[PDB]
Amino acid sequence: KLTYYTPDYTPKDTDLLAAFRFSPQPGVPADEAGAAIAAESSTGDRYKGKCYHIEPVQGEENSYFAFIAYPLDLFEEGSVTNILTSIVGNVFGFKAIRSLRLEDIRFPVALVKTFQGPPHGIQVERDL
Amino acid sequence: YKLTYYTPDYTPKDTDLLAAFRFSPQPGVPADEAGAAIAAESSTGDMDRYKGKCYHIEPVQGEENSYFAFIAYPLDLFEEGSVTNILTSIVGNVFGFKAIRSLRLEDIRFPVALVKTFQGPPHGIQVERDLLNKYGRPMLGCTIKPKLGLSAKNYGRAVYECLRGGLDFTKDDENINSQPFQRWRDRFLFVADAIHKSQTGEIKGHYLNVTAPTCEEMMKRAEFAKELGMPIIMHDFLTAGFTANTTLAKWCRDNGVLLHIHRAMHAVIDRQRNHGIHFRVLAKCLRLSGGDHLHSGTVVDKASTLGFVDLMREDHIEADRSRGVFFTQDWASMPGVLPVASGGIHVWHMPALVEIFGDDSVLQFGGHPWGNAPGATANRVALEACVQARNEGRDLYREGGDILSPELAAALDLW
Amino acid sequence: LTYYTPDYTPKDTDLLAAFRFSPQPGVPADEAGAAIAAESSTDRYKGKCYHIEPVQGEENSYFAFIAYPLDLFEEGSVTNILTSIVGNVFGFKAIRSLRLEDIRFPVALVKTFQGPPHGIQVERDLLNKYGRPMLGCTIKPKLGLSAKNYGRAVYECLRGGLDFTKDDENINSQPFQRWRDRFLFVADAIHKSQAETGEIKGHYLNVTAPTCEEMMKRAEFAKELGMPIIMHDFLTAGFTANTTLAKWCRDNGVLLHIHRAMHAVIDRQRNHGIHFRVLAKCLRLSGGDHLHSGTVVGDKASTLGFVDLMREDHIEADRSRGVFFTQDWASMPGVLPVASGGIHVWHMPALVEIFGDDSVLQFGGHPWGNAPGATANRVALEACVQARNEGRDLYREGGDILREAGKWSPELAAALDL
Amino acid sequence: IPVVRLKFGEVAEATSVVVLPVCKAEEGEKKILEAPMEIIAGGDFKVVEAEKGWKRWVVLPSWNPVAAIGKGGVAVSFRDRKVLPWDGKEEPLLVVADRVRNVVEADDGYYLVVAENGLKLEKGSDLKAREVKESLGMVVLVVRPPRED
Amino acid sequence: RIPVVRLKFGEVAEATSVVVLPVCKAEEGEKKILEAPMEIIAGGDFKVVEAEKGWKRWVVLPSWNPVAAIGKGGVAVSFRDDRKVLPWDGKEEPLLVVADRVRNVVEADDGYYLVVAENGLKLEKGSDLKAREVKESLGMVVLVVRPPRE
Repeated sequence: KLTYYTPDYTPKDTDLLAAFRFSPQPGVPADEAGAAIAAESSTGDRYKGKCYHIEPVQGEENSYFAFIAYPLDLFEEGSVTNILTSIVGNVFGFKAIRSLRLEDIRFPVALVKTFQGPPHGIQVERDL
Repeated sequence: YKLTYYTPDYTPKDTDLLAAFRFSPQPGVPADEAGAAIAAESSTGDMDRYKGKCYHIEPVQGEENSYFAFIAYPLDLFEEGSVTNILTSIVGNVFGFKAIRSLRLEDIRFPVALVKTFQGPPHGIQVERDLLNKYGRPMLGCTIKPKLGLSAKNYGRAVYECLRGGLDFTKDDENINSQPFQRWRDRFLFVADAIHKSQTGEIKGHYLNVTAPTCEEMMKRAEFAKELGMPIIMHDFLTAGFTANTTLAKWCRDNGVLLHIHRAMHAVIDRQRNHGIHFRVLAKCLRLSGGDHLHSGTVVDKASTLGFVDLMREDHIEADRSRGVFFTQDWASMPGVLPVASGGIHVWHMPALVEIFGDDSVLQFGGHPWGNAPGATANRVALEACVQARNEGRDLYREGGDILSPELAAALDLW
Repeated sequence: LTYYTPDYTPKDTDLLAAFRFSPQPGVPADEAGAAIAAESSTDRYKGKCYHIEPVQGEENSYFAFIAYPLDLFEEGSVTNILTSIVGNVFGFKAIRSLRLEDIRFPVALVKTFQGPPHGIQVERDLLNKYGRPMLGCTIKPKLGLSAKNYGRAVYECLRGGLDFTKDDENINSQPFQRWRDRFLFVADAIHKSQAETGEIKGHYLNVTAPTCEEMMKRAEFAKELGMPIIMHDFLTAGFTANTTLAKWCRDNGVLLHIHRAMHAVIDRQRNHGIHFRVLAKCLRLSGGDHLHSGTVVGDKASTLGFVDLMREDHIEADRSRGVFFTQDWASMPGVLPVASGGIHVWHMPALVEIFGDDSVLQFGGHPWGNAPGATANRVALEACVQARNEGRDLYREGGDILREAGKWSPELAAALDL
Repeated sequence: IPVVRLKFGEVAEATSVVVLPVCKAEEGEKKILEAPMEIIAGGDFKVVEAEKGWKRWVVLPSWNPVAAIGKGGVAVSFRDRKVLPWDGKEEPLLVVADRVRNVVEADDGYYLVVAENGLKLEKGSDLKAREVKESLGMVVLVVRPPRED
Repeated sequence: RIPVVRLKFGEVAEATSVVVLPVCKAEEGEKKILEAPMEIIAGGDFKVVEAEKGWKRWVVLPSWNPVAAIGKGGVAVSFRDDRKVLPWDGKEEPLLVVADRVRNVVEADDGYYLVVAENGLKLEKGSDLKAREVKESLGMVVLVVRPPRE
């Protein structure tokens, strides 16, 4: 787990970040669960995700957030389907966690620029 | 080996390709030795049938350690119909040769036998006059400002105003092919609408830029312009390449779309006087590849500019060193290319431009105090005034201030 | 000076360019700097000059560092980047001369390009060639040969030990030799020389052509014949065509070799034009697996500089090597350099040490014809590589390394009779 | 400290004048302490000028270490030491040493010192272990007779 | 005529091979050239050398191929002015002349041979010496070396 949870890591401008919420099985530490999420969703030295921050959900018992970084190279350019299998393919079935929910994803500019985006978008649509 | 690539008695054949170079040899190297070396490096470095020959070397008057060399190359060394092959051979690596401090290519004589293997301009000057139904005068146009950051709708409105106002052509900025803030497909639709709603009662157009990263993308854009009924498209041939240019020119002939060529990078290659390739060479190369219009830039050396303007318009040009023409060039009835004057010009300079370029030209202008349609009006008026005056026999340089509806007045009053 | 900001820090998404220039007398460096930025970009869309450092030693000679927003460039297009940066900035009166020295491509832009069809590691795997630099040569006579005799020359040279044989860059298709026939006879020569040695060999068939369609026809035929590699002239033919061919190559699995004919027109003089290292970066983005770099022994620092720029994943800025900006290639594959010009086996030691293993050496006149030629170079290279692996000094012991090898090889012993 | 064959034109980068006074090992420190330090190529004739005359003169081609020395340049003949005559004898030797860099500062760098008989080359670390912070010269290169084979 | 290779500034960066010649001067005269050691014994490793005779002046020359070819019988003659010695044009500079006494016999018509002139020492064409029936010379000039300049 010490190869996945790294409390003193600063994300790179090109990293993809994801925010998860989870509730660990009873007797499962929050940090261990966080490390596992990072491992299950990535290889598991430059092809692995890193859990950089874990904090409790305010007001909620046995509920935590985990913030995980993933290297740019783990994602196929221009492909939503690849991003999703890499991040949500099987981590949700992981046994040490009672439940897991994905709250957010930060897409680095370097990856955003490989996608088409909306065919027209808001301004073009008004003009059309 | 050092010599025999220099044969002072040789007389060129009607089928030879000839080239004129200027150079400055490294100290210690003789002019003749350098000349022979240029011929060797550019052709061989039955071989006697495949080698170039320097036939004449002379000093450049008024310049120390500066010489001309005239080299013949056999017809058999050039791929039929290919500008790329001609240049690959002639300017491929001779410019990197160690015994010369600097080398510049001044001129090329294309033998008729080779000229006839090329398509030439898709339409040319006379055909274009008929396609556009515009006679007796230079054509006018302008660029659109603001350049970047405009929506396709607003861009289309600007185009509309300028064309309706009296110009024949409106041009896309060379730096906008497709950008995050504006995608070509929408520019093309909105521009085409501007043309439709203006086209007055006369043919008008817009130089849609179809310069693109790949050959396929280039065609895709050109095809869309054809579907929309656009009479003319443009391309940046020195940044895109001759292979792409030639392909587009063939497409244009088949589809009836006029082609506008924008120099777009020439200052990199021909600006310095002691190294590289003179524009007039590139101009000839382009006439063979394709393009109906070519930016020449303005005049307002003068002699050199006038020189290539004739080379790209006339059927037969006698050699005249004072105008930068080294070899007599017979174009064998291949159509010419309309020069496009631009940069640093206003209605103020219209008299000179009309007298300098004559009728077979296009004048592109870069703002007017009252929006854009009065801009277009001022230029349309100034041009007609100049043409009619020239027809009357007036001196457009001396009477230009008299030769030049308050739109024109507003422009003249500003400056 | 609305385009010059003495205190500005570039964004990670900005494209940077370094220019060198000499102002007309009467024009301050400050104005020239601002002018370059203005002419090349025209607030969210304007470029900004942020540094105008003088160059040491030279008088009236300065640098200018200009940032350009990401949104001024078309995704995936070299043609567009160059049009925007170098199209007309070289043509105005305020400056006597202007040269472009370097470009920093932000990651955000690098990722929109295909890059090399295969790249260095894939290319080695496809060819199954490891440990050493690759060898090749060309064919003399160049002009006037029949396709069959040409094919025989190819066969002998490859059979003799070279990895590649290269077509004359000046012969695409000519009245004395047509490309279809050359392609057929060369392909036969390869297939036979390959079969008899048990190892992959190629030939850099020239698919340069006057039109995009003809270029594809030539490339398609080379594919039908099973040719592993083709070549193209990216400068004369240009980038639109080059990019198209590179895309084709990736789809079809054909390696692409890039020749740099006519580069001298653009970068020979040191006070005007575009430095080769810029063109080299542009090409890495457009496409091409192999690129002529030119040799060192047949400026050294600036040469080494661009060789790293086109091979490494991350290059730290170092002005002494001609690198102005730190360049992060965002895991895009490199381009294999090709050394050439004035080289033969006497220079083999230096070439191996200078370029390392990730390179191709294009030689050339051997006393006993072509296969002995190829043999001598094959031996000289292997001897040099092994000595370098042992720890022998190729820049000092090179004379002995070759002579020991020469004693072993009559072909090399003859080659060394200099 | 490279070991180079006397070989012609291995590196093609420029050729010119360099000189070192030669000493024999048998001579010892006295010869080294007396050889002329300043050997100055000049005028236009380019005949080399030495502050003092020396009996034996050898030049070491201007390889990078030799060029670096400048003042204090010296060359030391060394002669072998075969247990068996039939076993091939080791070649004669020459040591290019910078007497200006007499002080022992580099452990890796070899330094010229005096053997019981003749002279010797000792590692800088070994000399520091022996508490000698000084040496006659610092060896900048190694020998090997020209081998056309 | 006479092969002339000029020594240049900055050539000290990396000479891989270099050769040594004794020095004689115009003022010193023909006697010095006879006195100079002809055989330089190469017991060299990276150059170690000994001379049959002790000599005060030595020039260090790069291993230019003509100089390297001489081996034994190689000498360098210093001249204050190039014009007097050179039959052709001069630059008013000191001249270094490399001569091979082994080929002193005049057999090369175009070959240049150092001879004792009345004024001092001169380089003379072989054909000219043959016209005067001079069968032998001091040395046969192999190379003329010119000084580094700005």
